[PDB]
Amino acid sequence: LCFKLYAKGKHEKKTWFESRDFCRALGGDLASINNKEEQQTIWRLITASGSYHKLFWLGLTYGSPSEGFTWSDGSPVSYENWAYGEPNNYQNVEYCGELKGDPTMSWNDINCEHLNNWICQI
Ligand SMILES: CO[C@H]1O[C@H](CO)[C@@H](O)[C@H](O)[C@H]1NC(C)=O
Ligand SMILES: [Ca+2]
Repeated sequence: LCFKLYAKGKHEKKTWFESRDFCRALGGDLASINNKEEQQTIWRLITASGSYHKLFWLGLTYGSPSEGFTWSDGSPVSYENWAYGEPNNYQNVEYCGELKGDPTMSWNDINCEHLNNWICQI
């Protein structure tokens, strides 16, 4: 699968659901990061674009209470790269996952209605 960053204007950021709909409209989905190689591919997209210091929606979304986090594309949640202390469901409203687009490439759970950049896979 091919990944593509979407870090548009400051008023072009999207909720998790709007970002998923955008990627699905292209025939793909929000990106799942399934291993270190896919993580490095995305990091290199960030360096190539110069889109540093940005947060991006990934396909991480909470399933049932039993399952916890899932990938929107159905991939197994095997590889994980949560930031230390995450996921923390801060204030009980954080059911989607974002990438901090810095060298750590770490994940954080946040409120799905937050406006973020996003990464598609196609
Ligand atoms: C203060 O909360 C923020 O930072 C913590 C980690 O310190 C994060 O866990 C938390 O998700 C994040 N919330 C938002 C809206 O970005
Ligand atoms: Ca969090």
